[PDB]
Parts: sequence; C-alpha cells; structure tokens
Amino acid sequence: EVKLVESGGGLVKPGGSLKLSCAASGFAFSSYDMSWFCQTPEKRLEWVASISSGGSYTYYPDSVKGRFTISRDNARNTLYLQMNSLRSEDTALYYCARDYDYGVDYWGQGTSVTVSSAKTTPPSVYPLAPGSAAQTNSMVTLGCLVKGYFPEPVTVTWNSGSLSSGVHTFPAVLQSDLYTLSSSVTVPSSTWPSETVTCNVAHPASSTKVDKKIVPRD
Amino acid sequence: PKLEPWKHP
Amino acid sequence: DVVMTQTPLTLSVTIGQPASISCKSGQSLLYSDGKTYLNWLLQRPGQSPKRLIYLVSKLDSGVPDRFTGSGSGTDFTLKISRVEAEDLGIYYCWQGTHFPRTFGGGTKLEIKRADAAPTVSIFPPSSEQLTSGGASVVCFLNNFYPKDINVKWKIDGSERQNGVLNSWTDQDSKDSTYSMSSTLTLTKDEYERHNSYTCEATHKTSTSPIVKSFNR
Repeated sequence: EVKLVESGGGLVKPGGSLKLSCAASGFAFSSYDMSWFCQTPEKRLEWVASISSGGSYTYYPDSVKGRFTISRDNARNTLYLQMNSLRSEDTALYYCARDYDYGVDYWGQGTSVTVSSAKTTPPSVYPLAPGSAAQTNSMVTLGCLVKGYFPEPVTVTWNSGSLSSGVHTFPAVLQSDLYTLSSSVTVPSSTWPSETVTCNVAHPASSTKVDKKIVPRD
Repeated sequence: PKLEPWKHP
Repeated sequence: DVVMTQTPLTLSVTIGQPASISCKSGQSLLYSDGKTYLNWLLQRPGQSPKRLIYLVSKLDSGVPDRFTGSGSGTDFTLKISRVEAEDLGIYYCWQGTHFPRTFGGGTKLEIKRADAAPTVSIFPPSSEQLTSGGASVVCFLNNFYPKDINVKWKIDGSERQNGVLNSWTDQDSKDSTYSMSSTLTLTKDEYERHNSYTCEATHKTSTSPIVKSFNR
C-alpha cells in the first residue's frame, strides 16, 4: 500500500523557519507529482505546494510563494517543505499528498505546526470532586481541569489507561496564549471511594507528567 | 500523465 | 480565487436513508479540454483525508457505489443512496481546474438517534486552585442529543458570561451522543464575595432548564 509519513512539525516563532519531511513508500515515488496541504485548526483545508515528479516544476499559491520551498530527494523517497517567514496564519496540520488521477489520490497522516511567540508552559492539573451523595446515587462523575499550558498537545488518562470507558476528554481551548482542557470520568459510586481514581496528565513540550488522585473534598 | 490543466505539459 | 460554497453546513441523517450535499463554484470548472476537475473527499474524525470522487463522478475504488458524484458547470452533488455509521465526518469538495486549487468549507455529516437530556454535574474550585489565587467552576453536560445546547452561568442569581469558556466533543461514534464542558473562571477574591453558583443548561428536551448549583 501507498504510504506517506510526515515529520518535523513543532512550535516556531513568527518570522522563523521549519523544514517538514515526508517519507514515501509502497510506490514508485519518482514517477508522481507530490503536494502539501494543510488543515487549519478551524478545519479549513488549503493547498500549500506542488512539485513535478522530476522536481523541475514547483507551484505555489500567492499566500506561500516567496516564503516556502517544496523539493524532493528521489534517490531517498522523501518530500520536503522548507518554510521561512512563518506567520501565525500558517498554524496548521500539514499533509503530504500524491498527485494522480487528475488531482490527488493519497494523503499522509499530518504533522502539526504552531507559529506563536507565546511561551512553553506546563499545565496546572486540578482535581474535581463533587459535594453531596450523587443525584443518581448509582453513578458518580469526576474530573480534572488541565489549565494554563502551552503548546498543544497534552494527553489525559485515567488510572494509567485502565479506566477508559465513561471518559470524555474535551478539546483544548486557547485563550490568552494558554490552553485549558478538562476531562470527566463516570464510575459506580460504589467504586469511589473504595478504590482510587487518578488522572494522568502528560505535557511533552515541557517534559512534565502529573498524577492527580481525586480525593473526596472535606 | 493525468495532470490538472495548470500543470506543466 | 475560485470560491467553493458547500451547503448545508452540517446535515444529520439516518442510518438507512439517502443524503445529499451540494457544492457551488463561483465560476465554471469546465476546462477547454472537455474534462472537469471537481473532487470530493471525506475526513473521518481524527483520520486523514480520504479521496472519494474525482472528475465529477469517477469513484475511488476503495469507496462503495452508494456514493455518486454529479453536476456540471457550477453545481455539483454528492449523494449517498443509504447512509452507514462509518459515513460520519466532514465532506469537502475541491477544485483543480483553476490555479490555485481551492476547497469548499466542509459539510459535516451527523447521525440521528433518540433524544437524550444531558447528565449535568457542577464542581466548585479546588483548594489547590484557590491557593493559586484563582477559581474555576466547571460544568459537565454529558451524553446528550441533539448537538444544540445553551448554558448560562448565574452568580447569586445574576447572570455572568464575561469569564466563561466552552468546549464540545465530536459526536461519539459509539453512542452518537455529544458532550460539553463549561468553565467559569474568576479570581479567588470575586469568588469569595458571592455565595450561590449556578450552572443552567437549556436543551431542546425540556421546556425547563437543568439547574445545577451549590452554595459557598
């Protein structure tokens, strides 16, 4: 099967550069035109660049022309996008794609790019426990608030993975250079407590892990 | 080649 | 440059039933070569785009014939003769006749199911947050249907909007419900000079708001 695996995304400053890569396999890479696309955080798709199979011809929308450069190492099955003069607007999920059948037939998995001058910041992780004895005394719902981090992503698990049903982890929202997210978990009021419920939050960009046990207030 | 019109011939 | 306008924005549809989506171009996609470069693609939630259609009506061979593309000029339709669970996602049309390639904005395809009122839970701020000198009240509204919901915050029976922060999940592909959280953020100081904290959810399933509340 045709396969496209993009790499190289991460946090960059406005004005900065970043070079993305796309490892192609399972087809004769050097026989096809290739492209880059991006999906903005509000899910707009946009065309970013295209290069002839041989590498002679390159094409750009006005919005990236002059700033971005597409090329390829045929010997080595790799597509590249050298991005310069980055601006917040280029913040997107970038996809490698193959041009065939009068358009595009395959898409890779995406690599994520954020252009921002905001600071890397580890999350605060607050435990959320109720008051009373549960409305539906049978099920209790808990959570944690993951506040104040940058950039994306964090991961949230409950008791290390083993409490996976009953979980809603909400998409993060950016509100002043800082993301906030919450997760809820829903368990028999007979297993809490009794047994412990812990949220495990990880934030790779600050190499931080937080394990917050949910203890019943007062 | 099964290219879009704006592509190089 | 070429404007691509897709309609409707979202479409809820019924397992078993047909569906159609529309896409208009600001200008003709017909090229002086007889071929029309009009494409459809699907993005399933959290997955990568998947080709669906090219040259108006040619089917990608991983896709079933349930789907048919048609149209000419400036008007195109994608139709699904009978919708399955896995059709959930965003459908984009896109044009490559005129330089530069451009995309329509996406039609989100949603699945119908029995109404559900949200299970609503309120949480006061944590002791830990309060020592940071801030306070957030959090409200979970979980596993409801349909997507449309309204949540207001009340502080001592006032109403407050100017520190709230909402977030919605995607339609769950297991139970087809939605969930939402609402976070009200204040200073410790504001929060300690008021008593009653209310989270009020208006859903279509009721006439009356779900009210959740605590004193202190």
